[PDB]
Amino acid sequence: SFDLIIKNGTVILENEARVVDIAVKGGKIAAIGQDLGDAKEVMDASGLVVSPGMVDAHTHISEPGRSHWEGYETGTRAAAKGGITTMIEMPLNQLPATVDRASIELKFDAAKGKLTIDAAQLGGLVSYNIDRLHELDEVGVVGFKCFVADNDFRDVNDWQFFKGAQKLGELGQPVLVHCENALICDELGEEAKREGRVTAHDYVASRPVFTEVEAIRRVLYLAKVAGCRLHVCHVSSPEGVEEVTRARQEGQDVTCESCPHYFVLDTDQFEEIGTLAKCSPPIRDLENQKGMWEKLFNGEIDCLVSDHSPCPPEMKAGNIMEAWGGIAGLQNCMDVMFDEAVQKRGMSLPMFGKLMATNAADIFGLQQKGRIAPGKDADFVFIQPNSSYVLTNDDLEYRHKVSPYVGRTIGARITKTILRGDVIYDIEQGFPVAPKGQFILKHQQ
Amino acid sequence: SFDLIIKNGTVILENEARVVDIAVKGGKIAAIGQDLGDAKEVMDASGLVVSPGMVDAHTHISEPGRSHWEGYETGTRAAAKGGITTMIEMPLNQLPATVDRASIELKFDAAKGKLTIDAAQLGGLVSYNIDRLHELDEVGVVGFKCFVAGIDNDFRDVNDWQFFKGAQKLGELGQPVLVHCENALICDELGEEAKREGRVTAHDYVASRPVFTEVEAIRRVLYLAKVAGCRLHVCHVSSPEGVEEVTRARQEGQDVTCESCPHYFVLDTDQFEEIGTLAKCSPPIRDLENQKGMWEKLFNGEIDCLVSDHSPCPPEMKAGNIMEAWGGIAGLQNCMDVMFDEAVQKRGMSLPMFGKLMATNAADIFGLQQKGRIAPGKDADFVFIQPNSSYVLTNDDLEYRHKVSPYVGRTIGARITKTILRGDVIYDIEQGFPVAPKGQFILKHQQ
Amino acid sequence: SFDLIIKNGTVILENEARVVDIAVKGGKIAAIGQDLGDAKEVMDASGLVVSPGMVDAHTHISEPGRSHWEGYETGTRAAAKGGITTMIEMPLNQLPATVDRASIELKFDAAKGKLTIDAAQLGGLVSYNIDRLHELDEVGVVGFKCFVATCGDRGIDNDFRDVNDWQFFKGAQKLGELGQPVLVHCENALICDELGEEAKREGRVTAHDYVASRPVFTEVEAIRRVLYLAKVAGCRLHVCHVSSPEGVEEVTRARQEGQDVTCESCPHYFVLDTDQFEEIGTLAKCSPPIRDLENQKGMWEKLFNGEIDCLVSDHSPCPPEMKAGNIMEAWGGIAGLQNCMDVMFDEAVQKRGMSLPMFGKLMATNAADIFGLQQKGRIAPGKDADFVFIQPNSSYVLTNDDLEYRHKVSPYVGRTIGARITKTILRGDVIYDIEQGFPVAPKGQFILKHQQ
Amino acid sequence: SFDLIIKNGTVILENEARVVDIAVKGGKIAAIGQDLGDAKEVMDASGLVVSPGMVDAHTHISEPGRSHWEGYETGTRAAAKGGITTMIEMPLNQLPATVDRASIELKFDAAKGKLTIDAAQLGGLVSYNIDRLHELDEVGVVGFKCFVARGIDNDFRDVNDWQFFKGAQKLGELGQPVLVHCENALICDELGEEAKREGRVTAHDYVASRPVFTEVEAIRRVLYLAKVAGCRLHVCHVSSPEGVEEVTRARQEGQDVTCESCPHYFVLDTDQFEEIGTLAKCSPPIRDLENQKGMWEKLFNGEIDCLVSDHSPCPPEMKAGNIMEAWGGIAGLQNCMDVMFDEAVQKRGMSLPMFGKLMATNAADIFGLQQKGRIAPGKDADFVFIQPNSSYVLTNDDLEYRHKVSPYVGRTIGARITKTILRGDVIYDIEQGFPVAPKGQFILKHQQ
Ligand SMILES: [Zn+2]
Ligand SMILES: [Zn+2]
Ligand SMILES: [Zn+2]
Ligand SMILES: [Zn+2]
Ligand SMILES: [Zn+2]
Ligand SMILES: [Zn+2]
Ligand SMILES: [Zn+2]
Ligand SMILES: [Zn+2]
Repeated sequence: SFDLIIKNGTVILENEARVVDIAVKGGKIAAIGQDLGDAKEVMDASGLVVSPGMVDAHTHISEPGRSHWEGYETGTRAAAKGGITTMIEMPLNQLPATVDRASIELKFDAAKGKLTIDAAQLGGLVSYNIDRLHELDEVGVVGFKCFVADNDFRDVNDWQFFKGAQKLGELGQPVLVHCENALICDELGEEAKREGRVTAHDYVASRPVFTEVEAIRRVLYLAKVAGCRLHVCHVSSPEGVEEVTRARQEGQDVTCESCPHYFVLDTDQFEEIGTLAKCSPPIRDLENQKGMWEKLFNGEIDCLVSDHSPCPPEMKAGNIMEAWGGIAGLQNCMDVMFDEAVQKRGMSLPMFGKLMATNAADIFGLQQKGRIAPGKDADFVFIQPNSSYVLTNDDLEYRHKVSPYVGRTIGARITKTILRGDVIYDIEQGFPVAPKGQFILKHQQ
Repeated sequence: SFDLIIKNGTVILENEARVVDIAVKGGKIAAIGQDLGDAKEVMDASGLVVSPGMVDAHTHISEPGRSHWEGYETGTRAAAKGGITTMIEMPLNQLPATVDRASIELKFDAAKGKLTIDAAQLGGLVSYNIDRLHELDEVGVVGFKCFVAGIDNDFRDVNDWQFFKGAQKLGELGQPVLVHCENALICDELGEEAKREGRVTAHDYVASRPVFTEVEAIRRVLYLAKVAGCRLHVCHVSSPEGVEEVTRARQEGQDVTCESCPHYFVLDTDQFEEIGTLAKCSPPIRDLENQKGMWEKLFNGEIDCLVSDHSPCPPEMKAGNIMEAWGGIAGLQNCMDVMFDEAVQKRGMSLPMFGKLMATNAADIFGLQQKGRIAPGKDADFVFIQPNSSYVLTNDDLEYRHKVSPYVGRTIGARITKTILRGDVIYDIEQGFPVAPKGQFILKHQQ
Repeated sequence: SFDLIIKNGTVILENEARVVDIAVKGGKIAAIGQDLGDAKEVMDASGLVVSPGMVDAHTHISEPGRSHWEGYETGTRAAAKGGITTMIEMPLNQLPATVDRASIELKFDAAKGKLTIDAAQLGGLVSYNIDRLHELDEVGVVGFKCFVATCGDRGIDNDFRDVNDWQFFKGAQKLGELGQPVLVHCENALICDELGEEAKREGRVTAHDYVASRPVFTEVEAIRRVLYLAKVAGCRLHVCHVSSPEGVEEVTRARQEGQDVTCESCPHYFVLDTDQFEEIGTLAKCSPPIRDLENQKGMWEKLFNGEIDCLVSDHSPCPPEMKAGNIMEAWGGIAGLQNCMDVMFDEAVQKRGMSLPMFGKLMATNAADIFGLQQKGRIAPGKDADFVFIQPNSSYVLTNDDLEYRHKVSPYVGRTIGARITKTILRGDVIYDIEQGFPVAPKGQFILKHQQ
Repeated sequence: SFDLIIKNGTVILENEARVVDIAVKGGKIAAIGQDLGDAKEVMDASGLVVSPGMVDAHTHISEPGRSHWEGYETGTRAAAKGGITTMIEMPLNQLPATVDRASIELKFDAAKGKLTIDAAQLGGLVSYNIDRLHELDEVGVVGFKCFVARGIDNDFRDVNDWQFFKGAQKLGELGQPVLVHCENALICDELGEEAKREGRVTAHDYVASRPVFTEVEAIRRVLYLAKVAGCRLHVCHVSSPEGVEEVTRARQEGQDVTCESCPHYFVLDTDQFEEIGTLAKCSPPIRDLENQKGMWEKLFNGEIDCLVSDHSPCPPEMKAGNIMEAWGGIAGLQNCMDVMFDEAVQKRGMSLPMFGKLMATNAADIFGLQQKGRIAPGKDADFVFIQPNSSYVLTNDDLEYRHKVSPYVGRTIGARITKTILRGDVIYDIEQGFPVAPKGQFILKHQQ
């Protein structure tokens, strides 16, 4: 007897989308097909798309220490409402930063009973743990995040990057990198402030494309020489993507990601919205956006992730140059991209499924996640196409109910989210069950 | 309920191989998973690999005119015994060559009741049909084959202008062009030269078709196809240098795919010398270092499909020395088991990569919506492969019309135990061929 | 003491153009500098540019057999009046074609005393002499010219014939072994021929129709094919008259990868475009076609970027009867030998600001260096005293009567040209003077590779 | 009448080497050819190669302030003895460093009467003068040197990525090239410390602590930042064919970049370095013979624009200690021409006119020295006479440096400098030493 059968949905499979039923047993996808028979429970997905749960490879929760920025409780409720069933949690903003076993075990205690979704873990590669990267590897982190160019996050200089990447290469861990030449970016920003240039266009001119390209080029070469697998975080320009593409076409093991706000917003809209649209690699002009869409449709951008980066509203007050950078968008990755990629620009459903879930799970070794296939976790989002709503602040489950998407007309709706076989979010019910999420550790799956 | 359930096999799915049951209804995959329930018939696939049936994108049958070379009866039985469930049939050797509605309708009639497997069809782009390419597009070929620079109904090569113009037309119709890429002039003149010198060993024959003759032809057709706006498929690539040309072009955005054949991964010029004219084929079997590079390209994902280029001929055309003998490998029956042994068992290729190379990639390139993958709603086309189970291939084993092959005498480390086409066992290692031939032609606009 | 001193000119040296005097003795440059002393004769070059005389690496004279198209007598007079002092003569359209020792010796005999300029020689690599290429290498040709047709076109016995891919590869291999460069007319002839037939069939016979029937990709395909075959055969390659920047880009990429390849173009691809072709008629029809203005702008950037090694005439005259008919029926070829130096000086240097030493390399030094003409192409001590004096900012309207070709037609007639050839000096003697005409008997000689 | 005629030498002209005479008047080349006539003085170059004087684009003299490392007096005598007639002086080691008008004018005062050769000038692009680059441009430096990455005030200091980008952007505006020492200094330092920690301090350990990839990374970074800034770039002393290849790739894409190397990277290898000790230690390190084979191929392929000394002397006390502790730098100013003539022309078959370009003409053209680098009418009469197939063993006593040490001491060198001529006067002669008071002059960009 199956625990559950989802019937009549347009199911996103590896190869195509088609109307098929999904049988579920013990939290796992037990069968896919027709005439699957009887089950304790039956769901009608007629007229909906059944996607694999989003796998968000770039999520800041920052609980231990900076929990008042978001925290697990609100952060993962918003994730589930946004159709995210697995997040890959960054090591930073949390204090202590997640850099060794004690720091990650501290966070593990902090999270007990608060996980509404499943969560794999990224370790930090920082200046003060190059000697102890094996610790988080043993615990089962799925990658290490660093920034280049006392329990808080710190960047690494060129030598600390090369040495840490060398070690990570030996351990089988990928390095993830925020690629901006921050020295040049800081100094251009100071220059703009001195001159009283603090518009959105001024801020973007202060983080020009070449500062992304230089940093991607440096990181690519050092990671190659170190023998380390590489993932380039939130690429903001098609020029940055081309660097990654050129490297892979020469045989380098490198992947990259972007975020919905580089496909759906632009500098002119960033000006109108204000500091809620400020983020570190900046939202560039519309011609840049067009390039990014072409890269995405060309297959050069492996994953779409949130870079959910909230902060208390006092840090968003004031002019754009002094404000804290970060987009609160975790809840609107799936519906906004389905509307903008699938409905408006004609992207195929299985390509959507790859960009929002499968690729990330394959890159980070999440064996049970990312695909509607026999034996994987029964993690789904039901999406209602051609069903619009205007997003408002009290739709948001964030701790701080703000987002540069508030007031946007969004052409599709998350109607339901299912994690390992149980409905964790329902547009008609809210959150019907106690937090059932679990951490995912590499050697424990 | 379900007509059939295949249980306990290691199934090659798109993403991974795993032990799951397959339910079948009406020639179609009805479900995949566990506890699928009741069925009229149940197969036990324990200890076997259940692969999508091979989609062989490059098969010569040659039935009207040159049926005595192979023909539909023997050729498709060999294919089903080799674990191939869909062939994509070349338009040459048959007479009339398959170049317009009349010639293909002729063939259709000749083949009635003889198809043991399913067959998509290739048109020929030749010198005398440039203006009627739309005819075979209407019938529903999935591509057009040509050879780039006799009998009025035979196959003919096209010069550079006929290629460009034909490809320009095909690009408008949404049809790929498939090309045998060698500079035939240089290969012919080097061959005569070797003949005149009395240099007629296998090594001489390969030296008379050097790598640069394949690279030049590939570079020429890549550029002409690009300027013509036509999707291109480069047939049987024999060198990694040829593969590199295709890779470089795709990396620049050109819509091009390529294929190779088991004899370029499993045989080399030294074994070719030992075997003789049965190992002679047109793009030649090259040396062992070439082979090693070939394996590296395959494991790197630069070769889209593995195909047979099954090319038998009456034995008298294999008599004589290597330079004068007819070129062609009779290998239709041993693509799947040889390749499973050499790629999966001996070199560690993953089951999903093997499934993509032998079936899924070819199905996706030629638009065979129902074939090539174990997925819900696709045709229930499978091969059961028994790993780590060896046999010595003999002529008696061969279902070809001419029971010869350069693989005879080889120890092959895996066995094809069963072949299922649209839900029915068409070949079984123990029962032989249990059902009347049930194969159908596959036409592009009718699925 | 010196035979001659040329004083006060702006002399084009390899590195720069400066006012220096030139001393000549025994037909050779004996010294360069100031206060050179006494000489049997003095010329004033004030206000003039003193350039190396042009080295035209692509001239059709066709004398033995098709002399009535041009021939040595008129052809080299026109060359001298155009400021050319060395030509590198093609093996066609002469009959017999220059393909072996017997054919070139017949030609040497016919040319005796008719050379107004010096002439290095190119052999033909043709379908029927691949086994005899050593003969012309021994004689001393400086290179071998061929047309590559995948099939091999129609032709006359003893005439220039195209080579198929095999013949090109085998010949190129032998040329690589002899140390001889292969020169190639790079156009896919079949595709151009068939598209031309298409146009005629459709009633489309304008100049724009002709250019569309020889599209850029037919040039690029042929260059790519020849680049690769010559590479494999191990042969130095020169790509003749490139008509498009896409063709230049193929040559550049090959060189950047280390291939030994050079290329050239012609003044008509820099100074005419298809719109002027349409107004001019068949006199501006040529095989690699004159393309549109956007193409011309790209050619100018290639040239200024150093990607085109040499400028040559491709002087391709024919009897005017062969210029009758519509553009698709007429014989291709530009009669332009007389107006390479002054048109290009005007268009490159005056109008577009090219440096005088770059002008000198493009018109003379690079060709001399590529084909190993040790005595030619540069104003340097010990080289031949070969010069042309050019008067800048001095214009004239070209008339038929100015032309010294056998057939006094050219697409440049009626053109306003902003500089003038005032004097041409060959091995220390005035052979052409704007005021005197041709003052001495023809003194030109053949230049042979091993007898320099 | 001419002041002088040099007769019967094999003269390296731009296009070829051939026997011709050179007439000189007023310190300039008046004529080249035969039968030039009478002169006040005649020299017999029979049997010698008459080359343009070397143009050394990378010289450290360090006079105002660190004169005791070398100084103009001994430095320029050694240059002249080695056949160098123009040096392009680096802004570093001297104190104050050459970074603005006051520091260079201070330098001009120290040099008076000490210049045996001519000296064009490089400025420093340093952390603290980015807003004042126009001053040295006005004075007439021919480029600006920097180190992209800690020092003395008024000393030479590194620039960070931002200072390099902003400075390069200004320099592109002024029409000045930027010259860069290209090593990832952080990674070299840290690997070097590692070596010491582990007790690994041989020459082979030092080279492995400055791996090729630290050169390639730094060149790639600078290539890309100079491009974005719009600045012409010169890459200093490349040590590896991998670094050259980065430069060649960028040029082939249209970037205006040039590079140089030094004799020690063609003529020494790490195994010799080990036997020599710290006198052969240099910042871009002398690599293994297989690397050296690659460098010779790059050189013969035209991928390296000039050869320069990177003369980097120091008091011998700084050469004490093991290889990891000693000060890096090669004292080799005196043995650039004769060693490269031997190794390149006599041993490896390089053409004389290519030698001329690599040792002189390219440097003069890159840095806009209109009067220098080539034997041609109207240029300065700067020559060196080289005697081929004439060998000698270098001794400490041969050296004119302040500190008479060099990693070439005791080496066999198969050609000899016999005469150096500067603007028409013999300033060095193997038969008479230095027969005229110092007559060198500074060369300023806007005053040639
Ligand atoms: Zn970030
Ligand atoms: Zn982030
Ligand atoms: Zn074939
Ligand atoms: Zn075939
Ligand atoms: Zn031509
Ligand atoms: Zn011609
Ligand atoms: Zn340095
Ligand atoms: Zn230095």
